[PDB]
Amino acid sequence: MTPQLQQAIRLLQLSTLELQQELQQALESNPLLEEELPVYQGETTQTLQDYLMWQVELTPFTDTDRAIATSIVDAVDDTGYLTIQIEDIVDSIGDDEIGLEEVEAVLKRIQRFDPVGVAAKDLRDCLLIQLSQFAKETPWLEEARLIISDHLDLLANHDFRTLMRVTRLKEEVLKEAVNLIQSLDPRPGQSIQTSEPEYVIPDVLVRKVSGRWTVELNADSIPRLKINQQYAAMGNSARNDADGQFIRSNLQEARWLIKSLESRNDTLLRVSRCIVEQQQAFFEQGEEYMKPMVLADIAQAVEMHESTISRVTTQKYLHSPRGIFELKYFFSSHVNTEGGGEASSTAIRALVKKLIAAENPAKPLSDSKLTSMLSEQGIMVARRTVAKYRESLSIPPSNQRKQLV
Amino acid sequence: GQNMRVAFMPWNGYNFEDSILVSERVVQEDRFTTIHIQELACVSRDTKL
DNA sequence: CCAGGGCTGATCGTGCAAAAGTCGTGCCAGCCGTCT
Repeated sequence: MTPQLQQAIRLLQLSTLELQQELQQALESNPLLEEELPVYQGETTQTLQDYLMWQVELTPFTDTDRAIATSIVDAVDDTGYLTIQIEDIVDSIGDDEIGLEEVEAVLKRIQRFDPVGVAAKDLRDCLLIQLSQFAKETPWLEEARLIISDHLDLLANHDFRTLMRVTRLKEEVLKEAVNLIQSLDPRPGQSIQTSEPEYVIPDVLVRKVSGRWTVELNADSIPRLKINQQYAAMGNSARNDADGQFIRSNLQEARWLIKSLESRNDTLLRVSRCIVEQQQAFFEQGEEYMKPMVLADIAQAVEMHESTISRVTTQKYLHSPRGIFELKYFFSSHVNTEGGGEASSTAIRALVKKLIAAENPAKPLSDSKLTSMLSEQGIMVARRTVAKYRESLSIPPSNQRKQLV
Repeated sequence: GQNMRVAFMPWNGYNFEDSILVSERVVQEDRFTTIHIQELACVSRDTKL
């Protein structure tokens, strides 16, 4: 259990990308071989920056106004808002001469460009600009203008009763005028490209042929390190014996590394069989039907230790037709059930999800009610466990989730 | 195809070397009218976010 | 010349106890609907 074993152990504890990193990185030190034109098509997408630049050209400004504008549009973000500030642009242009209204003048015309309200100044001038745009024949333009001007702080509380006595408005009529503001649909910069590229973590594969799915690793992902037969034979006929020692050392380390790697692969596959042997239930039925598993149970299965499996299963991924999942995800705690049995936490989690999703949306169910329901089904859990499982699933509120009945 | 009454004569040069003159009765009777079918597919494209 | 003993390079075993994270669940404080 010296150095060689030591390094072989850190070999399986890490993800496959850092594994290939170290493998390839250490494949340059010792001779151990691993083993319709240029542009695919090429297309230059436009985007809400180039589209704002297009308009600048067409429009008539002077040589000085043109620069200001270039600078302004640089500050525009994906959301649609001038990023910095008004005076900031004046201070960044380095010329003390140019007035602060100079930029305003330009900036007062750039924000009626394509999406109007682009390059707004702090998520409010948008409405002002957007409203001034359409005609004055709209029913409650006065009222809405007055609201937006100085009375947004009050609107923030989603309150309407206070707005009557503050700004001298009518009885609920403003409310219909407040709906006009709701239809404004701010942030016209976010008309951006929804070109979010696709992501993946493929590692081991599970496929369901003739019942009893068989687990087998990826054909391409897994790295195969072989030895050179060419440099092997070259050690016996070496001259200075320095050469020979060099080649012997390279050779022995290579064999070592090879075996280590293989050992990793074999261990991964073995741990990829046990789970499938234990958890056929999950791949067939779902999260609702998972059985609990511990490291100690997997080590006891096939001549294994806890410590060893603990490292294999860290940052490892499995693709099944159910989905893509980490191996660490399968292992979870258990609770005492009816008839001496043990129920997995994932089953209770899916049950809580499906129970909250199918509850009456008019009046929400309290955690105590859910605890009582679960006890009636034969699960026998506390209110704290239910609270934790509910909070864990990006649901802080239980009773605050109340919509219009 | 369909059986249509044909003739072999010039008519103000609307029947050049490889052109064919068609009457209006052909359009009214919906003759040679075809139907094309296309498909549009969309995926959810699950991502990290 | 052959078998017995010492020298030495070649070859390997993926376990084991100690320090830290986790949940089952009780204890306790803050908040709101209702009747007094």
